[PDB]
Amino acid sequence: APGSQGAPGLQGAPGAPGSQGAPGLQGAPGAPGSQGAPGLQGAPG
Amino acid sequence: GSQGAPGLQGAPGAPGSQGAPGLQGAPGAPGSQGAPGLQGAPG
Amino acid sequence: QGAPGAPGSQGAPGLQGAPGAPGSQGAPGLQ
Amino acid sequence: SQGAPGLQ
Repeated sequence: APGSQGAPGLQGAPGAPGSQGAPGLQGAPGAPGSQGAPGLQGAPG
Repeated sequence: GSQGAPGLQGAPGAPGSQGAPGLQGAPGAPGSQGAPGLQGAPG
Repeated sequence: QGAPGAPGSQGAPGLQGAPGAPGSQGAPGLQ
Repeated sequence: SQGAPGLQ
């Protein structure tokens, strides 16, 4: 039985990228925010 | 005769879970904050 | 095997996944 | 070519 090949050394195949490489955006990083500049109405007495 | 068809399925490359793109979340508006109180100037 | 004389030295080098961390950049204030 | 058992 002379030489020959066979199954891969590693089955693998997907190579590297995709859900490996670019699995997409991570947890939504967000912060709240203020609104404006009230309380200048100022109607004393 | 080597006739064994090495297992060249797809890509032999074997890295793992490369960094995915970054999401953006709650875009709060850092306006200005306080209590809208009157009395600012009693004449 | 196939008598792979060629060493294959790091034929599959690493990958540059260190890029990332989108938490950079400054920010204008209000004044 | 060089006739021999096939390979992939």
